[PDB]
Amino acid sequence: GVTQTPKFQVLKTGQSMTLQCAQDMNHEYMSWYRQDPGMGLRLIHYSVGAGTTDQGEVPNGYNVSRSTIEDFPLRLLSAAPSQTSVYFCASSYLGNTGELFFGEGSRLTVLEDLKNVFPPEVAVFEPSEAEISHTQKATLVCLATGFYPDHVELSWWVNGKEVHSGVCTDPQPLKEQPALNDSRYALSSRLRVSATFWQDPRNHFRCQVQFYGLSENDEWTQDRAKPVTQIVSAEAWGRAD
Amino acid sequence: KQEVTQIPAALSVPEGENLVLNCSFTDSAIYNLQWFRQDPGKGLTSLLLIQSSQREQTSGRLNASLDKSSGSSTLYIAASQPGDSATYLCAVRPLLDGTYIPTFGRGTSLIVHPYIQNPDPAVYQLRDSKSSDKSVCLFTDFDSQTNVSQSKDSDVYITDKCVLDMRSMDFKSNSAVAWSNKSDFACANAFNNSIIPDTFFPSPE
Repeated sequence: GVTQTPKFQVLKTGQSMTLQCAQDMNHEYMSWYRQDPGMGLRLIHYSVGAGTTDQGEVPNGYNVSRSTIEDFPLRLLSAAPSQTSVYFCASSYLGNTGELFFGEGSRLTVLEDLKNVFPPEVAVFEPSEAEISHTQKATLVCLATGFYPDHVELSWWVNGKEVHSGVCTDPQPLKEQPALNDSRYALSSRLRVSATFWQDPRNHFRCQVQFYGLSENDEWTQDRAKPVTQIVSAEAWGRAD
Repeated sequence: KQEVTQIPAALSVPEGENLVLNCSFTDSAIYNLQWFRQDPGKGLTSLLLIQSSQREQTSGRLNASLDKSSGSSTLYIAASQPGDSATYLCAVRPLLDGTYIPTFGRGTSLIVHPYIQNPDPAVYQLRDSKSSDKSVCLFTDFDSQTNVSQSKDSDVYITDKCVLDMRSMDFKSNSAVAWSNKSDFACANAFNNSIIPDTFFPSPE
């Protein structure tokens, strides 16, 4: 398979960074793409084998190398705000017939000032008494707000076990400031259960959001806590009738 | 030089219906065509790969055809379901050799809506577990033909609609969330758009 690292990253304009990409399938061909809204997948660089690399559609600002067949790193010397994107690594055997394999992607956001990095405020809203009485069901809502960048992962935990049954989270978060490309986000998720499961006082519900932010090695000179990679959660217990 | 276009750019369809996605390319001289699936926050998953000289390629409900002469392929998704919702991208590779750079289309954003056997539209107001006077509104149980529009109010937000399936009772429903960072504001009013006249709006008390 193809493994890219890191999956999420926040850079400060000017800093350097190296995105890794490896595969154990013995593919001679490897390549890097960047995906941008309303502009699709654009090839940055590619390699047909070890000791050889070539420029793609938009090679400017990036460097690559292919000393071993297994790896193909992408390098950014002076990170620029324009480089904010989602990067993908793809590989295949240079014996066409073999499909193209993509990694999970690396979400990189470059900022002029790291003070625009905000963690989310998470809160769980308990089921309305109108719903329970009308449908015999209860829907818990989890709301994460004011975060930037959009590097989050939201999940529900009931009595210690992650649940997927009766759950839907927004496929994508909404901008609290539609006109800004630097806008903070909001994300919501629903967890629906039978009214009887919610009415049981010993049932524990927990919503958590994993936020990918700054590192412990970054500067931060402000009164509010540094927005490092963290988890923010909220919880609620069943409520008797 | 090669240029690939996919139509439609966005497709919305009710489950159970078969779907047809098109991918046309200017140069018929391609080694192979490949379809991918991408879910928000995730990468691209390979669906099918068609060799130049093969014509058809199946994978369960996914059937892909390719007419090299005309320069276009079609992805057929039989009996669609909400699980098929995602962006679909087709990519083609040069048969030439000495050049292996593929070309991606912009993709088709697909959405398969769930079948709501018994629609029961309603907006409920929820309270925060911490009890901070906060609340949010929940528009749920509406039929899949109902569309939610973003509010025309500064401190009011409305999320897109998603489907949740309660496996235990084989029950799936649609929902949409709304809230406002306003001091004492009825969020039920955020849905002043195009909803059903029989939608239930119980008082929060």
